[PDB]
Amino acid sequence: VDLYESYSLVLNKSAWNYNEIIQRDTQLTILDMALQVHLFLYEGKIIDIAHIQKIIKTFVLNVFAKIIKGVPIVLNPIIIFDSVRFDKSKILPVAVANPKLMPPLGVQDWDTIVDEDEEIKKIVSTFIKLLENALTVGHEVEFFQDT
Amino acid sequence: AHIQKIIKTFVLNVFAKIIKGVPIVLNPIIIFDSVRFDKSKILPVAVANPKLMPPLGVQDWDTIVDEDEEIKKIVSTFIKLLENALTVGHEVEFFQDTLLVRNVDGITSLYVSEKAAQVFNNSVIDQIMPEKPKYEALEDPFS
Amino acid sequence: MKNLKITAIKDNLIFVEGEHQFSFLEIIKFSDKVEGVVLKANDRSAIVAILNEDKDLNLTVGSLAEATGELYKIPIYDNYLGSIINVLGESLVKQYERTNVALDKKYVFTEAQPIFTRSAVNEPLVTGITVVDGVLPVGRGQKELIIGDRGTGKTAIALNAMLAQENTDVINIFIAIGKKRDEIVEIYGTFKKHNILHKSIIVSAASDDAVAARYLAPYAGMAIAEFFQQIGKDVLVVMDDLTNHADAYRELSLLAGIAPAREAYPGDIFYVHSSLLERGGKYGPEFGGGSITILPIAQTLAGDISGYIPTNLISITDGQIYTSAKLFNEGTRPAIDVNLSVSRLGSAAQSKFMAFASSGLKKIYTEYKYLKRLSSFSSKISNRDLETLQKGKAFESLIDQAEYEVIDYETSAILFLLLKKGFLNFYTEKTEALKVIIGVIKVFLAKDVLGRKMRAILVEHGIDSIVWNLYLNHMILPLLKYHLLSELQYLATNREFIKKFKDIRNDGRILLAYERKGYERGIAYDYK
Ligand SMILES: Nc1ncnc2c1ncn2[C@@H]1O[C@H](COP(=O)(O)OP(=O)(O)OP(=O)(O)O)[C@@H](O)[C@H]1O
Ligand SMILES: [Mg+2]
Repeated sequence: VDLYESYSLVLNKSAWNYNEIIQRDTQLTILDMALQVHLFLYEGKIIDIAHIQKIIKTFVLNVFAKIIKGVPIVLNPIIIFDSVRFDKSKILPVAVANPKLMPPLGVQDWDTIVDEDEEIKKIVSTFIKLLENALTVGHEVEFFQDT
Repeated sequence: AHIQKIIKTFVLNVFAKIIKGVPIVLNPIIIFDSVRFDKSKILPVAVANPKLMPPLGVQDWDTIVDEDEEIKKIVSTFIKLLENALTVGHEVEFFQDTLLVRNVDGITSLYVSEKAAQVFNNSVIDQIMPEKPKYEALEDPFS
Repeated sequence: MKNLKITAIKDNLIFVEGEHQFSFLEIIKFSDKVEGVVLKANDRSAIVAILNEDKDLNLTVGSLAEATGELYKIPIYDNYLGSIINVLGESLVKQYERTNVALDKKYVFTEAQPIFTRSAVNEPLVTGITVVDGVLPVGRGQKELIIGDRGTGKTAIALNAMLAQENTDVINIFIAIGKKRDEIVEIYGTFKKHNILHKSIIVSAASDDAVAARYLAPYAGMAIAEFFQQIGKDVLVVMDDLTNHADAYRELSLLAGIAPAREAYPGDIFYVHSSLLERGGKYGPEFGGGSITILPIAQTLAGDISGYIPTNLISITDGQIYTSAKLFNEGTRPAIDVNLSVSRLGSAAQSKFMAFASSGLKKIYTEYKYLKRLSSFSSKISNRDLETLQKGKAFESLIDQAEYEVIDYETSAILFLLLKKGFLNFYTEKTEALKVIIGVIKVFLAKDVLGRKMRAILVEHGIDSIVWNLYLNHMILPLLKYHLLSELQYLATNREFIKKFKDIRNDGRILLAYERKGYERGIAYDYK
């Protein structure tokens, strides 16, 4: 079989890449995105930065809980969060290529898994926009814990 | 000799790109990757395109080729001829002292000599990169 | 019907005979296309300067002509925009088809509107050049001369100023007097490439065209600009160049028999240029309510700014921009000599944030040159002189800018603010590092959504607001601190460095990310 067909080889490669990026110390944590959101939203109402960090972490944990149940989540036409499971029930979160022409089946918007409050939706939308911009310019953003 | 130097430069760029964990796609059929078991132990492989788990950070060959039209045309022709030779059933050499074969169906394999694996391990342990290819005049095949 | 007959052709002038009531610049029609203008006239004879030529006409003695009885008026057509035309309105190179119905007819020598029709200049004209937009401001309705030596980049400055109007409402007009055709075609291609062709006109009079055409081209261009201004539009006019226009007028006058004067130019060359250039400015709503901004170009000899024509033009325009051949020889582009340039409108032709950002930098630069050229006995330099020298050297590194590069107004304002607050002085030992950091800051402000947000909030809330201070303190200053620590480690202990970069985190991930992005198209072994 091929190096992709097994959990151990892919995990080793992913861990090596993550460790290298961590040891470079050039990645943007959740605090950085919270501060960017606070600065971008600092002209409609001031939102506490710690509040934004807590909200972002709860949202990403909601995404984690949804992806561990085998339901892909689409955050943007560009980024779609999915999961790939190998033998022995092992699973691994992934971001797919070409999300434009081969979209995963039964995709749901993020708006479904977010509280209906206007503030929470605005905060998460701003976070998503900043994440897209940071990825475009060439940053390395952390989404789940230790990823 | 110019074309040979250009091809060697392209394969060395692929070699340098795959030891850093970056797979290189030359065509929808052949994708060059690396498998590392531990520090100081890596091995180049050729794999098909996976169906449900897209590879991590795949780059086209076009990324690692100069933008000049002549260079791009030479490398494109080399890739096309390599694909045809693999399809018909040849055994083409890609790196120095290695061999690229296409087995039954669409499964491709890369067989590594002793010294090729030695140079791979030297590159990964001591960062001793192979020297840049140079223009070598053609040598008479006989005598 | 024909009522005149040609009797002589001397000195490139046509002498016609026939009873008529001639007038100055009355159009004489020799065929359906070839026309001339009456210069002097008796009650039965006239002297005419031709405007164009035809291959098949064979205009000689005895040819018949008609005195149309009307003045030289240029007609306006819908397809002028995005085309090159001559002085009579013929499309040499056109982009769209023409409907043969004239929108208007504008007199070539229309007198300038009187004093009560004007208005004060209060709106900037973004030229896309940092040093021009910040220290030598150009407003809407202001005449700024571009004076310089041969091959120093004046045409490039005018072209940059017009290309900066890609996302505005300002109509560009380029009048070319005695230029090369292969350069006019290249400028046309440049206009087509940058998507400003649909709002740009070119009026062309080649170096070997008729002398009357070269003399009357700027007036025809000004008539077109006046037509556009009468419907309340901002017009930016670039005349390239008035040295050729003065030469054409001198040639016409000397061949017509007029006596010479200083430098062999006729005695009324100043009146020519002043009555030409007094037709641009800002106008009140009751009289069109638009503006005509003019950027004439003129050439000196060996950097002699005290020449007759350069000083005649300086006394007409509202300041000047001087391009130095010494600076150009050193690879400094644009080769603008700020110490020899000036804008007479000043901070009144700038935005509030731009005016505050560069309040006293030009005077500081003049003082920096004066101290640099001064020789003294005490080799001890006071703190004020050290600050002046450092700030002048830092200012010298903001001038450099690539060809055809348009820098946003807010980016220039932010850079001038950074210079004014004293953050760029620490680069007094390394200038390449300063260039790199300026490039990184410009890229960040142009591409990132946070940079555009910073520029937008700078425009709407001003510099003094809390939000912009937070943006500056959390986005730009950390990058400068990180870069200064990286390039110059000893600054970690400097007193002033500690004083300014006190509550600033040493964050430099933007520069590293951009460096990674640039180097990601990198190869271990080169092919060449
Ligand atoms: N900012 C710039 N960066 C780099 N090159 C530039 C810049 N501005 C102008 N140049 C180049 O410098 C040369 C001279 O400029 P340009 O032709 O505009 O000057 P000029 O004063 O109009 O000259 P001429 O006397 O020939 O009319 C040209 O090759 C032009 O492309
Ligand atoms: Mg020129």
